[PDB]
Amino acid sequence: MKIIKLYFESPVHFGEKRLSESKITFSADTLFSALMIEAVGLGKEDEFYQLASNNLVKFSDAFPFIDQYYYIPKPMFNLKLEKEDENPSKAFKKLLYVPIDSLEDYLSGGLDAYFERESFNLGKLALSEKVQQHDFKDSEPYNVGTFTFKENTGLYVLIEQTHPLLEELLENLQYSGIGGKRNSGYGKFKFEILEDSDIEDLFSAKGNRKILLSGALPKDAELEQALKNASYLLERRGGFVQSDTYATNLVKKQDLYVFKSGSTFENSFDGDIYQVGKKGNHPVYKYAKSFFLEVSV
RNA sequence: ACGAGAACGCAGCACCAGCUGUCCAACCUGAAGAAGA
Repeated sequence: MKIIKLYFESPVHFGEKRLSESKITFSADTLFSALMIEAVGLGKEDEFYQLASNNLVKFSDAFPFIDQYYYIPKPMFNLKLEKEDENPSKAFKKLLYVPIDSLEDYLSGGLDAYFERESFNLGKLALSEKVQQHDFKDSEPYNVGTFTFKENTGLYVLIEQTHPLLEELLENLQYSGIGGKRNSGYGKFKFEILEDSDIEDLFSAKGNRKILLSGALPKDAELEQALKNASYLLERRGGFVQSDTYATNLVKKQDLYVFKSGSTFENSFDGDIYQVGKKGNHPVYKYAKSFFLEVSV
């Protein structure tokens, strides 16, 4: 609908559990954490939480885009309707991201397996050997896993009904970086809200199977409804609370397990914004609302 | 309230030691002060 295209001017660290490795995309909870930190910066975190918790600003995570080819993580189809031909094997296993316009072609079969992966080339992971210099003690060598994008390549975020407050927050997020070592020379980007036309048709479509496009956790009421004929995958969303005004020390947060952003469901559920920091003096939130892409097998 | 925050790939270290721009080789060859002053 409103593809937010992020163009990075420096390698990024989007780490999953440790500093030595980086991954190529950031999730929607990472982006909501960044925007909430910005909103606390300019004093309107309450309105941002109200907007996001009232579904007025719901977004997917960051997917790759290459030369105006919007990519999506390989949807978790049950592949019950492809054993007749093609390769129902590890051929469709190294394939990580498929284009979002060619999903119905992929879903019905006929998309090349080998061709896509070499076609899908956006930069490469990098080592960044660093140290903590000590005058008389020994220096502390550490490395930061980073990732540099190509020239005409970056990440894109699906947002429904962009908001003036969200536009104000994304301007502030340009100059504070996104990702791991952003205060070091890594997090840096410029964005374009970039309304799009061939994409809004995919989300105005209909179909039996729904593709989850944001790492989401169902409410306790609809977990049973969503966990029926579903092909999902959990992932722990924890780590350390990034704030200088929380718990007067460096404390971890309650690990949250959410459905991955490639899972497929027959029942649409609306996730929740989860309180994962309670013992501290501000609400640490895990954005886990649901963003879907309905298809028909 | 971004698997986070904080963290110099940094410190010491002579592009240096030995080595004739030397050896051989002729500034050499060929050539009248006459003639009617």
